Amino acid sequence: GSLPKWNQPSKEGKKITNLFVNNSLTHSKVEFIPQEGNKIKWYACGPTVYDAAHLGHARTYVSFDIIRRILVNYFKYDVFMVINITDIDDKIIKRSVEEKIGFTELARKWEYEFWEDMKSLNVLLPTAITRVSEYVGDIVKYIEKIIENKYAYVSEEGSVYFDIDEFKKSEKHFYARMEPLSVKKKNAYDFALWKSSKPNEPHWDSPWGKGRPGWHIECSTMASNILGDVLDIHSGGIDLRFPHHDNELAQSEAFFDHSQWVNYFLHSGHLHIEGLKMSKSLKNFITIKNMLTKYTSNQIRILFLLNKWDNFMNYSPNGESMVQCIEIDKSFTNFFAIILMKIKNFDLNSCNLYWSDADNKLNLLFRQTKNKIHEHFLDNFNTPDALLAIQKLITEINIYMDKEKIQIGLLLEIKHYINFIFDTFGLIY
Amino acid sequence: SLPKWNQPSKEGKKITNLFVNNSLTHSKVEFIPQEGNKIKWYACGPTVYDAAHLGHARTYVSFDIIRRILVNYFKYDVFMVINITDIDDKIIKRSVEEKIGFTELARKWEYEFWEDMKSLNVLLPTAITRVSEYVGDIVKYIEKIIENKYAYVSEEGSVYFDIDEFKKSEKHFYARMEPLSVKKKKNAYDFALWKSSKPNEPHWDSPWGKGRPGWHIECSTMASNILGDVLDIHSGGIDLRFPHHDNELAQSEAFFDHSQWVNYFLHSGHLHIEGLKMSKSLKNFITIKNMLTKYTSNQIRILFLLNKWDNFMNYSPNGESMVQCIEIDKSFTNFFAIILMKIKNFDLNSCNLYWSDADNKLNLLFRQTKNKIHEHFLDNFNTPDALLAIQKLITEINIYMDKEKIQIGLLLEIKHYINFIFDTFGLIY
Ligand SMILES: Nc1ncnc2c1ncn2[C@@H]1O[C@H](COP(=O)(O)O)[C@@H](O)[C@H]1O
Ligand SMILES: Nc1ncnc2c1ncn2[C@@H]1O[C@H](COP(=O)(O)O)[C@@H](O)[C@H]1O
Ligand SMILES: Nc1ncnc2c1ncn2[C@@H]1O[C@H](COP(=O)(O)O)[C@@H](O)[C@H]1O
Ligand SMILES: Nc1ncnc2c1ncn2[C@@H]1O[C@H](COP(=O)(O)O)[C@@H](O)[C@H]1O
Ligand code: NA
Ligand code: NA
Ligand code: NA
Ligand code: NA
Ligand SMILES: [Zn+2]
Ligand SMILES: [Zn+2]
Repeated sequence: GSLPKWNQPSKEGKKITNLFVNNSLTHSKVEFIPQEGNKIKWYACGPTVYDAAHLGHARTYVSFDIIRRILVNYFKYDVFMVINITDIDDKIIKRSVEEKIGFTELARKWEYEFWEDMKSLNVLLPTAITRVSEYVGDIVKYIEKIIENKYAYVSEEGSVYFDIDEFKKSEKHFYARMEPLSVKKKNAYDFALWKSSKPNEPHWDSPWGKGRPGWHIECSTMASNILGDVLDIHSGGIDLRFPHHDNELAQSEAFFDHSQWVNYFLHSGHLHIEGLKMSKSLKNFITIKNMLTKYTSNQIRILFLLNKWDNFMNYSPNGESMVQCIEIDKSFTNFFAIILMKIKNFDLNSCNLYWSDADNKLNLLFRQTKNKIHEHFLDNFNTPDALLAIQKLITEINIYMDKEKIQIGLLLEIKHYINFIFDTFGLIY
Repeated sequence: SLPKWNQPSKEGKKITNLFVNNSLTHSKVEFIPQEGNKIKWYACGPTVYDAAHLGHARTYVSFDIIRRILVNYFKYDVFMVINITDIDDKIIKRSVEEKIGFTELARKWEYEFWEDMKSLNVLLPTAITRVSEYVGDIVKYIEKIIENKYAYVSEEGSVYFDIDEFKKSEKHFYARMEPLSVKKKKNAYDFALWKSSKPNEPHWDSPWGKGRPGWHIECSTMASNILGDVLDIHSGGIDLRFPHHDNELAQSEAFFDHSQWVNYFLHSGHLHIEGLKMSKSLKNFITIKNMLTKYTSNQIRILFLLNKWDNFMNYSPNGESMVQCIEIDKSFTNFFAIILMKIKNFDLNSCNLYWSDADNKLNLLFRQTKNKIHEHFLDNFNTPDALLAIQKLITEINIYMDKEKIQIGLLLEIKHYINFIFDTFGLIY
């Protein structure tokens, strides 16, 4: 009553790592527990494809790429991931009349460039990609069910609106679970599931007349169709928490008439530039492509590894923030050059392989580093401290390789572990 | 009257529910680390006087696979030691026949052993311990056993392990793994810790006179020095279970005066050829180098993956056993070829990405395969059935790639998972 409740999944029969994640449904770090076995069903909101993507977009998709690699490569969860493409939107329609190429052709062009930018940043494609334009029929059926459950109504003009008041009345439903204080139509807060088509706009048939999906209904529809009635993880940037994500929860609860569609809602922090969110509207943005003419994938990923994913970060342009990233990337490149040369030039015939006190001290540091990094990853994917641990280990390996007689097997094993963590970070050396 | 075994406590340990065939219990028992997720592992190494053969490959490749499963798949932290017996009666005899120094012979065949391991994609251990570099430590180890009253000195300057005295202690049992395999000596079963050397043999100083280590003492000494008083895993071929490994247990228990030096003792089965152990003494052997002039590393590793590590296996020469290995290797090569090209040439601009029933069916089989393979690895490293599970999945992916419009992201994830399992098997495509 008056405050939304959250049900932690039961631990019996689940993979239990003791990972804690910052859950927006609880506004707290809570233990992450799969709904089933070691499986993670994960939906992440995708871009609206009418122009080039920028560094703020990169921060969200790279940060969740890192989290996905930690979940899969490091913890060995089984991740089934869906990302949508909003290729029907007011912005796409308006941009297409300006550009005088079909709306489909414009949306497809900027979707293609989005995925090329993701590939350039070594971001893994999701399991499924759901374009609104390929799901309109399913969206209509989804809305039909919400109406049948009495949680939406049809206006005279042919639009369909979600009935917030009817939804709240139900004891099993709470509206705006994540931002309770942020809250033709019955009430102003009602939001469109189906918009009657304006003249000259692209449109689709429905029982209520020609129209387009509303802003939020595609994500509930697509995630529900592929992933079902319980998502382990839903993600997006913090600006989407309300109204978009809270409205997705209400739509999906209305469709299934249950109380918890998402177990863990994860929200990345914004990249700021000169104190403000990097934003197309503010014209303060740097495109991913322009960033990539000056900096590499590794350097950009290090920029993001240095900042906790769920906190905001400041980007100082003109290379100021990238100085440290370039230095770190260079130290990793040089570390690999040196250790590979030491391994290559090692001669078993002329060496002595006695396990010395220096060998033992490096090994002790090595195993300790593994446990420190494990605790950092369990602590809500703390990559800044994990990256620091790798840097400290590399500093000691460099000292060891310069003076001590080297244990070839130990150096190889350390290199393989650092390779393993770098694969988890998405770095390529 | 029968040896007891203490299962490690589960509190605070990484618990995977892995079961392993433990020679100390003659049964499959749950594997539990002594500390956290750490595995201290000693494996007996070669005697370096001649070339390694396919039977040696079977043992070192099988335990390489187990190590990759433990590390890459389950994420245990393995600290592994392998010794090199570069002082031995066989080395001395061979070196006089060929008229070269004992060290020059041993370094040559140690070098060829590691080259053969690398050719088979076998990972080097953390530490490599040569007897010739540990003689001083062996002397100190023997001094302690004498001080604990479990060894005696003969008039000629040899030191023998005192089986009768060791057994008398209520905390010690002699021959824990093969209880039934049991003039100057007190009892015939007593075995040398230090052998008085003939003036023409290589020898080292000691409190008891010039001599050489006995046959078993080097392994207790080296493992105890580097890994300590409790090993999680000790491994070797089944012929070493007695007397060599049972004697290591007695020596190490006598040194530490405790009851369990090794928690899990793993013994690989022998590779036979025409019904008999592949053996230098029988002159029925195939060198690893000769095998690699006929078959690839992948094909040889598939041969071993097809046979449970702890069971004996028959090798039929003249290509008979390798027919199936070549076919499997060919099917993996052709699968990777197609999936890599389909991923590389996929065009996001022109495709349709609707998640169809065929996509869903392949995804269901994919996740199911992950669970089957997990159960096989937990079942005492059952690679034959995991390999079969991969083959079955590949057959369905090949059908999907031929007919259905392809989900690029699903194919990428399948490719990455199969790569992950092939990394765990040590296959390279
Ligand atoms: N790497 C993995 N692959 C597939 N299933 C897993 C994995 N790790 C844990 N599980 C599942 O997690 C549940 C409990 O994990 P555990 O108690 O660690 O065996 C079982 O249903 C297992 O099948
Ligand atoms: N400046 C930014 N920093 C971090 N994430 C952002 C930024 N701008 C947009 N995003 C996220 O990028 C994703 C796509 O943004 P949009 O295309 O605006 O829907 C959403 O999850 C947004 O929250
Ligand atoms: N991947 C890993 N890396 C380092 N330590 C681990 C790992 N998995 C489990 N552990 C350790 O195992 C003990 C208990 O495991 P758990 O209960 O799974 O956290 C703790 O001391 C953990 O640090
Ligand atoms: N035919 C064989 N099959 C499997 N393992 C063997 C075979 N011959 C020797 N080994 C193992 O290879 C390792 C080194 O053997 P050796 O070089 O004979 O001391 C030991 O663990 C032996 O048990
Ligand atoms: Na309510
Ligand atoms: Na908002
Ligand atoms: Na006894
Ligand atoms: Na034996
Ligand atoms: Zn969305
Ligand atoms: Zn040994």
